[PDB]
Amino acid sequence: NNSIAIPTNFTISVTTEILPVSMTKTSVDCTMYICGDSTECSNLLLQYG
Amino acid sequence: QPRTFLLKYNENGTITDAVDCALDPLSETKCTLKSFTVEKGIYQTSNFR
Repeated sequence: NNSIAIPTNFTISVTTEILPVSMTKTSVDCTMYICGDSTECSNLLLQYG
Repeated sequence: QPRTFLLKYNENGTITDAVDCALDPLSETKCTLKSFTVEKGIYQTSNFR
């Protein structure tokens, strides 16, 4: 309680943060992935809501 | 021709309006959104093949 450390020198330093904001705007068409131009499939696909 | 329409029924059960979902991109947005009202902007509505 009777001794204090006081700065005698300092450094002004710059650090770097890499902080993601966004990602790649993908899209997959579900019908295409599953059935493509398959007729029976495209129709049955509906029955799954 | 056996085309897809968005049908809107009134209280009686009579169709009072409809969108021909194969007519023009704007009509396609309305059938995608299930509304005869769209907001100002851009919508993804289909992936053509």
